[PDB]
Amino acid sequence: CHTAMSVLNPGDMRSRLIYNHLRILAESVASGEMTQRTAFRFFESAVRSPAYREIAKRQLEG
Amino acid sequence: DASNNRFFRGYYYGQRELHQLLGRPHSLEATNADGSNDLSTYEANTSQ
Amino acid sequence: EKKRIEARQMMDGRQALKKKHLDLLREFHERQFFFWYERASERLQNMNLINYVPHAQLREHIDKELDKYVAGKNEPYPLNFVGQMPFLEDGDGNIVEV
Amino acid sequence: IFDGPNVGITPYGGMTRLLARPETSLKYPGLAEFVVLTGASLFAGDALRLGWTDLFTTIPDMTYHIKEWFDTTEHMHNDAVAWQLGHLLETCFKMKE
Amino acid sequence: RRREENLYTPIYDFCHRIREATEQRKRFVVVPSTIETRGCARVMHDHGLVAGFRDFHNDRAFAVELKYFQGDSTINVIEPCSYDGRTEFEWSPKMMRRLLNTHGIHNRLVVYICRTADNRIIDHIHAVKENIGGRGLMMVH
Amino acid sequence: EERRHNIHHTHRPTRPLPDFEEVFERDVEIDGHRFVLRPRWNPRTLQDV
Amino acid sequence: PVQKKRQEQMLYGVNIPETRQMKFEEQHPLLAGALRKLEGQPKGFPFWYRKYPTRRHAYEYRFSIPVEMLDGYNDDVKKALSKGMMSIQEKQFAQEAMYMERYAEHDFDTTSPAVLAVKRALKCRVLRNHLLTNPHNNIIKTVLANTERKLNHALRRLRKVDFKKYWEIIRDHDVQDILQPPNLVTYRQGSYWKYDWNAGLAISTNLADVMDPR
Amino acid sequence: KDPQGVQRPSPEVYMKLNYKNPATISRFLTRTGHMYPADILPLNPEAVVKLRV
Amino acid sequence: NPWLRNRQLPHRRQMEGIARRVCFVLGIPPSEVRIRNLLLPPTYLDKGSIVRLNDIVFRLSNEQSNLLIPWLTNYNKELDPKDVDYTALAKTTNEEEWLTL
Amino acid sequence: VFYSFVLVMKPRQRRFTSQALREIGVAVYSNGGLIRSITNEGIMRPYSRFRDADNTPLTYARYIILQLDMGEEEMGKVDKIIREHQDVLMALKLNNLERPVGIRSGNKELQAAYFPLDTFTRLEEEINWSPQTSADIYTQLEMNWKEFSRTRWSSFLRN
Amino acid sequence: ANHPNRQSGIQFLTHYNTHQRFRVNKDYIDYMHWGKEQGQARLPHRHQRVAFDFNDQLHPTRIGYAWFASQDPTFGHHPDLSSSFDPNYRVFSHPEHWNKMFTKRRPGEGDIDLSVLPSRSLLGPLMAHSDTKGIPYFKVDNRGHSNGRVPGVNAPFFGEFDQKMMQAMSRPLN
Amino acid sequence: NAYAAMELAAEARREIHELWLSAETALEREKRVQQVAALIEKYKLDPSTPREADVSRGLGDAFDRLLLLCLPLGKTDAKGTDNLERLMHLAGRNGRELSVRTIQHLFARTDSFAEALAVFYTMRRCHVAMNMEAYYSMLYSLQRLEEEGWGQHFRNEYEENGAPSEQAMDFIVKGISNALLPENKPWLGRVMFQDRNVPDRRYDTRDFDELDTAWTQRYKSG
Amino acid sequence: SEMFRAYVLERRGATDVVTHRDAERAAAWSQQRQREYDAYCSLKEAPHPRHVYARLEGCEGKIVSFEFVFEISCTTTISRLKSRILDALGMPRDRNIDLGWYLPTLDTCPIHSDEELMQVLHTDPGIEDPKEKLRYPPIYFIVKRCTLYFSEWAYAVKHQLLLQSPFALRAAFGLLQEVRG
Amino acid sequence: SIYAHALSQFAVCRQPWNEYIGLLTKQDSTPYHTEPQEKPAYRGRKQG
Repeated sequence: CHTAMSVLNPGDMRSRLIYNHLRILAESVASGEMTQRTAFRFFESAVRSPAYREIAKRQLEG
Repeated sequence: DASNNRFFRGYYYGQRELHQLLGRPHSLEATNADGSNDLSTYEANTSQ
Repeated sequence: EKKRIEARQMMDGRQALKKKHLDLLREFHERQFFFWYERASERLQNMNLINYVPHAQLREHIDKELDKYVAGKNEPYPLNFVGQMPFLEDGDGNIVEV
Repeated sequence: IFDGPNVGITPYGGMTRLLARPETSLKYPGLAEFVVLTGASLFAGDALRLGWTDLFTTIPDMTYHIKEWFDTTEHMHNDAVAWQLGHLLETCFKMKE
Repeated sequence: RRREENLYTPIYDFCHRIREATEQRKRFVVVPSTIETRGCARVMHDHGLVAGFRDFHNDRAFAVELKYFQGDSTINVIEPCSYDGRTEFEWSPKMMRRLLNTHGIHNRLVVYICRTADNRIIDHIHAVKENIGGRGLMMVH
Repeated sequence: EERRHNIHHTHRPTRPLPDFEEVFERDVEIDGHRFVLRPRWNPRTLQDV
Repeated sequence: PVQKKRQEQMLYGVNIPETRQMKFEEQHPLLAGALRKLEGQPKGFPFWYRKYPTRRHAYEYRFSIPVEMLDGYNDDVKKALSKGMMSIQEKQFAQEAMYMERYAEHDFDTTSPAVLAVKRALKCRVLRNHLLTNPHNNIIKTVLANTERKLNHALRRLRKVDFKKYWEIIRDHDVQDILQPPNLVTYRQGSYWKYDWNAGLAISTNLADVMDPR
Repeated sequence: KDPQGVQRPSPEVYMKLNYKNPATISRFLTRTGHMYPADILPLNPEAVVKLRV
Repeated sequence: NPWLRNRQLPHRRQMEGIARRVCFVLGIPPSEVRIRNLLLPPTYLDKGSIVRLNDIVFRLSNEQSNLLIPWLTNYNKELDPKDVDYTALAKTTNEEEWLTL
Repeated sequence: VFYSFVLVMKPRQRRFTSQALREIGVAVYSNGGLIRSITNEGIMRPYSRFRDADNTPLTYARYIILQLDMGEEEMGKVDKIIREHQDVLMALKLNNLERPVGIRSGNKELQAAYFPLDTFTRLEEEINWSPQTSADIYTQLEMNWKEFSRTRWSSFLRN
Repeated sequence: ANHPNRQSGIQFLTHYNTHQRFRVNKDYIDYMHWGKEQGQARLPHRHQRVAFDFNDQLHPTRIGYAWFASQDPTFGHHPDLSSSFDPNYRVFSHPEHWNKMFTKRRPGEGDIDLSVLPSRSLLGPLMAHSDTKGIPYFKVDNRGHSNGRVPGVNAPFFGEFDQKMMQAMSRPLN
Repeated sequence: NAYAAMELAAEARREIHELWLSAETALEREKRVQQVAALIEKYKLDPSTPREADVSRGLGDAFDRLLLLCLPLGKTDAKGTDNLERLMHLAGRNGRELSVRTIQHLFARTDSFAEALAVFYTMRRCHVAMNMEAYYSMLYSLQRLEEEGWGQHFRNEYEENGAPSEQAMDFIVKGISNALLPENKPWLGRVMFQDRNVPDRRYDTRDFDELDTAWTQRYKSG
Repeated sequence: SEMFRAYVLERRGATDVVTHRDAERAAAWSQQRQREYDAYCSLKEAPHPRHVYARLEGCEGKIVSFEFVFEISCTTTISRLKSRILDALGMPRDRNIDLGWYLPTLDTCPIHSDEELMQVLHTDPGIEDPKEKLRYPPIYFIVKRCTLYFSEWAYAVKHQLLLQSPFALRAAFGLLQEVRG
Repeated sequence: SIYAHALSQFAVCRQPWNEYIGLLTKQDSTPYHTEPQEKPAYRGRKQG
């Protein structure tokens, strides 16, 4: 829920890249390998695309 | 003297007094290995 | 020796520059003086319009003033500094009209 | 600006090749002589259409972003490198949307 | 402000500025501009302890740009050699040579920075190279 | 300016200084085109070359 | 008696020395020629500006109003900007500017030892008489003592810059009391003379004019 | 926007904040004549000086 | 001083000034006046400077010069590499005046 | 102004009021000072009863505004003269009139840094507004500005 | 440090003459009304800061658009050019400026200096108004921008904007 | 209606240019002043004239070269200063601001000192807001007046001698002793970082003409 | 200060009222100033008979001159001026043409509207050489062509080919055809 | 420049990217814009 609703602009979530980030972290929240906090802070700090904010100014206002 | 002997180029007691006497500008961390930033006026206007 | 001739070249340069700075500062001061005169002249022109009570005109003025509210006139009366209509006294300052 | 018959000399800098590629004769017949004879400027659009270069960007201070993107990047194996560079190119310099 | 207090050097304070701006994870620091200070800056930028630096020929200051890696700083610790200006520490070539040696293995990790009789600001490794002794400034790794 | 006021920049100088009047020819007429200012090339015209 | 005389001579008023009118005439003879034509007639162009290079230079009338700017106005105005109408603070600033002008080496000079010494001498006198009247404000006891210390510095720098101005400052304002070495102990160690070593003028003398070096 | 009003009063009011404007004094006091505690009716420090004076 | 040269040769304002002042005093017609600068090396004097001193300032045809000054033929002295640029001067903008001389 | 006064006075028979104001005026002229305006107002009803020399409380009193130019030294003399006169109930003194509260705070004055001559030239009335002032003077003011600014030089450069 | 009046801590990254913020006799801070936008009340105000964050903007260059003519015709006001920006700006602090200590702290009491906040009174613009136009018309002043000719401010600006400082600190390779 | 006013203003400017292109010794000080006054009183250039049917609107740029045609004031009366302030007053009404070039040549026109003061005072009466341009042009004009006085003195003394003194020489070199806005320090006379010295010397008519003609050729070509 | 002492007390109807004794006088004054403003503005619109110079922007030098009366009360006048300019230039009247003001400061402005144009007439007195005798004050316009024709284009390109060293023109053509092969 | 003049007619202005990217159709757009409320800051070690 938090990854869907708690994050403004988590890139395009359809692209295989960010998708694989999400997949892996989920499988690591299940099976207790990571804490939810750590997995969430991972998810938002995961690598997306160079000059990310400045590309975000080309789509989103706020 | 201050070129070949490290004990001379110690600043805050020997070199400081000297520079104040001779009227050079000086400071803690300076350009010359000395307290001295620059020559005094006598040294700039006179060939020794 | 070489170090000293260029060190003094630098020094004399710098002293020359602070002379030049000196002229520039004088000149700036003159400038803002002319402007000062612009404003100050202008204010004093207005102060020349003030009617000062001289010693010769004193009691004439005092009495022109004590008669400001004399308890009858044909014209509208001036207010106070506190913005009131005060009591209209006749000659000699008796309280006639409230 | 490939010019210099205007300063009384022949153009230098190799761009002559680009101008004489059979490709340019195809797309813009006559352009080669236009630019070589008349000193006249070419710009992003025309460099793109002649296919002189593939890459274009409107982003402020691209240089910083390139720097700090390659700082977050990790290994030196040429797969990693291929992808990192390629992803950078695709996201900014190749024109979509 | 008073007697017993240390007498500060624009080295002491240079170091503590960098330290503190590394702790608050800032990208730029404004720093005092004297000779051995920007000397130290160049040395640190050589060893890659600092992202970059510039002097603008501003008189008071110049500015350093800090580097971070894996979430924390590139600088573990940075300490001045002397608390006062009234104390001046001299480094023999042999001492500076000792620093380099960790029980028989040659270790360049930590960097120590010197004035020379010649007014150059050097690391201890070049110093040892030519066997000159120099005055201590700081140590950073 | 230098050309007018400085002898050491004109007469037998160290390094040469360009002259405007020499570089440019004023008011040229070539076959329907009026040039305010056109430079001086020794083969003046395209036909001449 | 001397200081007292200085305060009485500040209180009732001050004056610009015609020293300045003189040098104004010999330096810029054209301008003084113009003003010389225009006496008594109201001026719209301030020819007199060279005479007053600084805001502070005009003390004869309040708010830095040069005398000849008052030509075409009312005489009530003339009495309104006169000395008699100054506040006390203004009058101090008057004494200060006139003296600062006497000892200045150029017009915009403040920092120089002579100027400093005089201004501090005056300020010190003012605070002194102030304390004479209203006994306990220790804020100003302290400000007086600090001013005095800074005066001591200025003077001991003066006598190594040039000593005759030093002399006649001491003779004008009667401060010899703050040049007296404080106590025998520190004097005996040569730390009274040690001062001008620190100030850096210790070698400044340039013998050859006095005291043949041979 | 103003935690402690520098906006209150608006400019012209200042003119009348002297001793001879009983009305304009009164619009800044209580019904008893006391001033309002700072965090009740916040005023630009100018206005407080001029007012108590 | 390479610092103090930049000022040394007169401003155009001063050349205009001197010109019309000569016009006042000498009676020379302002129509034809040609006022020029010749600026010589600081510590010594090369061939070039003497040639352009002989040739231009005083008008001397080469024969009356070789007559009057025989040794010019053997005089080879020329500018040293260090001294080459004394002629070339720094150009300062007018909003820059407070910084550099 | 340089100085101002408000003089709350016992409402006597006019010859006495004229005498008293002549006493005060002569007390100002003696001490080498000027009077910008001596303004008369009526007999008002204050918020506080005042007692005069007889300790007889007073419901009514005449108000009189003074505007002076002195030195500050002998205004001490003028002041202890005024307050000691039997027919002056109260006197309030305004010394702030050259530098009033509204100026010289954090570059509030445009085109200058504290030009003192503004509020000196002025009379008290326009520094401290009286209650009756409304938006109307905003018109009057400028008809008196523009007008003034037209004729000043012409009138000054006459003589 | 638990001592009161020592709470402002040790900051080196200030511009003051001591690294111990609590001995600094210049600017006394205000814990109750301060720190809306700077976080803690101890820390330096936005305009006075001598150390800068990665993703935060740094100080605006002051002016005191004509010079962008060579740029994109659309380009608006460059975010770092400010009309009014002062590094020396006194922020109102009650314990300094309104000091209630010698009083009982009742409503009107406390001593105030008004030289801090710019005057909102009408008295200023009324008193000073004049037929002579202002300082800028009169071109009273010498100098100009203190750095002489400046591409953003005085003269025209060509080429590129660098908003990150990337070129502005680089190392000469030559 | 006012179209007629403009037409008659075209006749006006036609004869203004007629008299300005004279610029001769046939045009003496007396002659020029009375010819100018004649033009004014022919075309009703007083401030009394109504707003419409005011002849000076449609004199463009003929206005200021009519204006500085007033300037050297003949020796009869103090009447002269009025012709000038008629013209100027009209400007103040009509809305045309006075260009700095115009008033720089206007002071450059001045023969004596009291005349320069006369002009400054005149535009004081005319509600001209003084600038640094006004002030510096004035000072420059004073300076060239004295440089002219001394130039005259030394040529005079050179004539009765036949070879110049050294005072003549160093006067020629460093100019006026202790001048205001001097040449040796050029950075002083400046205003907008542009240098202000027009007024330092006299100008003929063809000089003025040269400047604007140059401007016009510049348009017609570049 | 004598404005502020001028209020007064009068009774209107049944009620007491404070008024400025001079209020209506100031009103008459402000009214007069308003009517003057009006006269002035209206007169700025009044017919302005000025000489017109217009320079066509381009490598082909041409400058059209004619006398023109500007009537600025009742857009259409700008387009009358444009139509005329085109008539003299030898072009159809439908050319999209940008007028622009050539300033005496050597700057340039666009003029999009009449209310502006009136002010360009008013503000610039004209700058003219008097030896040359014009009956009216000139103005100086620049004319930008929003549409190049082919004829135009070729003109420009010929103007440049004629403007560079022939030997190098011919040379460089040789060089291109030699690289090209 | 004395003559670039021939070049200047077929010369090309530089395109308006700032407002073009401003006016691109965006997926955060709102009929009426609202400014975000103020975010939580760090008030120091005791406050969090």
